[PDB]
Amino acid sequence: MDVFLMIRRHKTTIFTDAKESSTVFELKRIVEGILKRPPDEQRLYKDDQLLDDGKTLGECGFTSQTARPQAPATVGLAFRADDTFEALCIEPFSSPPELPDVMK
Amino acid sequence: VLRSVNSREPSQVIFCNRSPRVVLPVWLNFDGEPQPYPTLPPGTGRRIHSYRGHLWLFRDAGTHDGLLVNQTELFVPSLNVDGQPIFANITLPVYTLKERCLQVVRSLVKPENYRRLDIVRSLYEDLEDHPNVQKDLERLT
Amino acid sequence: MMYVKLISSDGHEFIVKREHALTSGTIKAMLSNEVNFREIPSHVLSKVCMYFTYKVRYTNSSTEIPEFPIAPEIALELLMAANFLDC
Ligand SMILES: CC(=O)N[C@@H](C)C(=O)N1C[C@H](O)C[C@H]1C(=O)NCc1ccc(-c2scnc2C)cc1
Repeated sequence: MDVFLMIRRHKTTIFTDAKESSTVFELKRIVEGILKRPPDEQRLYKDDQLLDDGKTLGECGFTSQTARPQAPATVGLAFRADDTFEALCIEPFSSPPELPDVMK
Repeated sequence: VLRSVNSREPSQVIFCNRSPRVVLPVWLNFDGEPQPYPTLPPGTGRRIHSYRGHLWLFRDAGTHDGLLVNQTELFVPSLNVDGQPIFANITLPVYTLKERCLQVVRSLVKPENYRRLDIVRSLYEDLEDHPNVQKDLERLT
Repeated sequence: MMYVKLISSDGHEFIVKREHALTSGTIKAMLSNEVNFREIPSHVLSKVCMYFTYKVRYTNSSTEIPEFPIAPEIALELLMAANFLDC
């Protein structure tokens, strides 16, 4: 079963899919192909939780019914600058304006 | 041009609403005119009596947004084989993002205030040109 | 796979498949690997990128199609974006 993901780090936001049966490490390989950083320099998160390389996305809560195309699930990403890992930072999206008078 | 064939060969049908909208079945009668039928709530079905060669199409009851029936615009009852009804699956189309954005904007603003919105005059004309059954029958024809 | 970068007014960088972004004729022209949008904020452009995924998933499928959701707060800005993008 396909799961649909937003992988997020600072202002970067990848949109991709993976199988529910695929691993966290396999998703890191996908990030490697796009952002040119290998799995060892990567750290994937679900909310505040670090994920383990050998665990499937399904085991980490990404199911085909929560991680939908129209409303995909977020996966935090953090890089290693040489020595140690940076803190997980996801820049929030912009604020919408106030609902105009006519839309209330 | 688009009219039901007056065959008088009965055809039993299941209108099955696999959409989140309240569905309004529209029969195109023998002189071309759209006749409305009772509404189907979302996820409900009705076993109905129609005839072969009759023409139906399906709309959102509240906004007249177009729905599909068996992947297409129009549904025609075929011959019942095995004494068994023909299945008529009413579903959403994959609307364009633009038309979907129009639907939501239409559902939040009343017709009077479309001109007050801060958008191009091309979009007032798209907003006011709401889905309509006579419009679509002229296209198909 | 082949990816492209779509950049919002506020500097957010959305990386999506090239197939998905070519849905929009405007983006295809803007390419023919990154495309900066001066007028589309990130809260709008993420819904656009969600719509691409949605549209590629459910086009040519007899599975029940769900309603593509749009919050009331972002409907005007998304309308204006789709009208520009033609998707
Ligand atoms: C002689 C002839 O064919 N007369 C037409 C008016 C007729 O009887 N029709 C046209 C269509 O083929 C359907 C049929 C008809 O009206 N059947 C009765 C009917 C009643 C309600 C319903 C519906 S539609 C949604 N819910 C219901 C209960 C469907 C069919």
